[PDB]
Amino acid sequence: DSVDYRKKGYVTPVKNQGQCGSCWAFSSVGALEGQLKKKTGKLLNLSPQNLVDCVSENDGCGGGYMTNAFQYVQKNRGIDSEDAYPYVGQEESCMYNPTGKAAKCRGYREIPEGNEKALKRAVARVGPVSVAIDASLTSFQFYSKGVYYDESCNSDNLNHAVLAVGYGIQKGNKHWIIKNSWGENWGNKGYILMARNKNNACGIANLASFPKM
Ligand SMILES: *C(#N)N([C])[N]C(=O)OC([C])([C])[C]
Repeated sequence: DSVDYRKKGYVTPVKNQGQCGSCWAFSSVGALEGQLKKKTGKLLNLSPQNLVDCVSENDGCGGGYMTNAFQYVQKNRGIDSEDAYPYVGQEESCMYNPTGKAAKCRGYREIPEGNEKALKRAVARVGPVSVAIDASLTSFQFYSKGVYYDESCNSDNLNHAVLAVGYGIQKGNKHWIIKNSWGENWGNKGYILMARNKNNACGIANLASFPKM
């Protein structure tokens, strides 16, 4: 009962959003990229700047929703690749070019709020899913190994978007395999295993969605 899309070729390298609040842009590209591998047999790095700069419904470097982002790609008839529209770290004039198009999107599906069971099915039958979490605890910052669980995690204090690229079981503790966007040094090679089926810890299942490519 398990999957790690990292061995599946469903996930690109770990990126570093730096000092821009565009975690939501990385989250969405991950999902789009997982769905690209899924459909065509290969992937590439998609463009979060394109999202930072062009998702008007989002707040650029000041936060945003991946739902808005999936919808943008669809309405926009695509999104660029990393090469065509490169991450710069700050919000700028939308510079989208149809020549860079490297993924399409034709809608999205939100997971019923808080239903971890359903998120486990979407990860299984769909792929890497976009989720959001409380990442404000210190324990999270210094996360290194093992299965992250902290009692002060507030599922009502959502403040960071990430990516669920799998789920498994370690030494008897169930887990979500989470790709973050703080660089590959952060956590464990840029990843953190976050408790699963533990009362929706950190709100892992409160804001989960995915694109329909
Ligand atoms: C990232 N980085 N941003 C700032 N966080 C974020 O957008 O969190 C919500 C709004 C919950 C998606």
